[PDB]
Amino acid sequence: NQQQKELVQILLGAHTRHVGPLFDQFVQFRPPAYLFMHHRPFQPRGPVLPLLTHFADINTFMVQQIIKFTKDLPLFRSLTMEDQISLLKGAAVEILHISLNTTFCLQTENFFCGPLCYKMEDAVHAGFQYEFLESILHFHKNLKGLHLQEPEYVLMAATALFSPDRPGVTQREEIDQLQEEMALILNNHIMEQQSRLQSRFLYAKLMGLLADLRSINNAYSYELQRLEELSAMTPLLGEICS
Amino acid sequence: AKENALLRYLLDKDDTKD
Amino acid sequence: AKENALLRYLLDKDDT
Amino acid sequence: NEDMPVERILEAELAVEPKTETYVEANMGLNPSSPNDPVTNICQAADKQLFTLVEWAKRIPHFSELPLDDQVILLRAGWNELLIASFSHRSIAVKDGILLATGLHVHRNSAHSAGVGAIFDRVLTELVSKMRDMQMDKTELGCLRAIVLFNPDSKGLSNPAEVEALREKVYASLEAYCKHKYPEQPGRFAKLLLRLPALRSIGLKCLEHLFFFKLIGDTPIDTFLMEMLEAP
Ligand SMILES: Clc1cnc(Oc2ccc(Oc3ncc(Cl)cc3Cl)cc2)c(Cl)c1
Ligand SMILES: CC1=C(/C=C/C(C)=C\C=C\C(C)=C\C(=O)O)C(C)(C)CCC1
Repeated sequence: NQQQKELVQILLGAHTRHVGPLFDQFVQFRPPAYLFMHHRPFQPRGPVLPLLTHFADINTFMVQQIIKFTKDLPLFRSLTMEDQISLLKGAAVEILHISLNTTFCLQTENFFCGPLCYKMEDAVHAGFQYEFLESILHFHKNLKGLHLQEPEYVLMAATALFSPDRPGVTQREEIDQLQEEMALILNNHIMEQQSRLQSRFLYAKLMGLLADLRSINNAYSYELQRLEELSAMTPLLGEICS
Repeated sequence: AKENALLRYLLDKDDTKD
Repeated sequence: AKENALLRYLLDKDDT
Repeated sequence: NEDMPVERILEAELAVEPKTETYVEANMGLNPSSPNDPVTNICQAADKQLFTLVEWAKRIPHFSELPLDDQVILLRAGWNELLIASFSHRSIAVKDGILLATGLHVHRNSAHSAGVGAIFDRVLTELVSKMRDMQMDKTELGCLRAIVLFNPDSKGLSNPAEVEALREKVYASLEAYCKHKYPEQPGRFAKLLLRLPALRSIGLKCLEHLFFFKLIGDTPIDTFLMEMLEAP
């Protein structure tokens, strides 16, 4: 209706102000020189520590940017403090990918954040599991195929943020309302923007994707352990999914 | 959940960092 | 794959 | 009809309800030797329905036409979500609990004492309690499960595209059925899909507990359930 166009307006702003530009800022976190190129090769013995360290640094940065993001959402900060924790711990990573996706390029399957170009190799070389990374490249290729708009991206993010099944919550009924409200708006925005991008079941697909994020997130908490160093390097990410 | 303190620190603390 | 066959097996005769 | 005849899906659901008898030996005395471990009972049930699950899939239009490899892949991929969604919808009737295909019941406390509360409690509110509210029918149930079944992203698939397309057809057939059978409910289709994400987490947590119970020995898990729990 009207109050909706207002909510979306609120979100869109909070987003464009706190996360939209988080990618350009990755150069602040000691990115290994190669990352500035679009064609390597790299040293088979080249210290991986720096790269891993970078991955942990950009993520911490992205999670704290994502928080500042949620703080600009009255509907959010209007919840129990412990409730905000459970929703953050439950969707910070999920929101991260939905937002990171805007830098993903299909022709190359690379992530382009400012002067940097993150390839899949980098992650494997950094130490993460191939299977895991592969599930991530999948999410991004999918989501990027749907050719979403800025309003739909943030709308999809907020639908993930306000999720009742997220462990640790209490005002489930209270939060559930936010989600169902969040979904309606998301669908409405879609419908009121018919064919010629269609893929019609666009809303049916994002629900799929929100499910795939679930799995992907469920994997983070797993990777952190299998990598010692990381945990210590980034406490925040360790808190979020632990 | 008792744990989660970095988070709490983060939610409130007024942003501008300092 | 020499494992995960009972599934396969059951997927080859629901006619009967 | 339209490749994904909503008419055939509801039949596939009605062929393996079970329907009758399955709940006469559990809710009418029995159990050779003994069975009081909620986890074990749940595990014997899951093994039981793992067979009916094969029957089911086969009746879902076009499933059987897929390469043998693909069927095995898809069923390995979503057997737990498919199974959960089904028993959760069968439980719409029971109070604080679920009704296992064997006829036995399991309540909130029993799961807790079994140390599997929480995942059991969210099943109750994110699935059962939610299906009850909007009264989703066996046709919608079957459509969601079908959607769940046709996942292009499973690895090893011979034709991701085919699987993709079939899934989009269930989307078409379901949206239709909804706009029709429920015109006064504009967003029903979307409300139905909202379950997917929650069904995923629950799926994931159930596999975790399952793998834990497998390593610890005890609480025996019949074959088939054992053949689905060998790390994908
Ligand atoms: Cl800009 C950009 C950012 N990340 C990328 O890749 C990854 C790498 C690891 C990962 O999982 C994890 N990542 C970080 C931490 Cl600290 C922990 C895990 Cl499990 C998730 C995504 C790519 Cl390709 C580009
Ligand atoms: C939900 C749940 C679990 C997993 C169940 C699975 C993977 C399948 C169940 C199938 C049934 C019960 C089918 C039917 O009877 O129709 C475990 C055991 C970890 C403990 C309690 C909660």
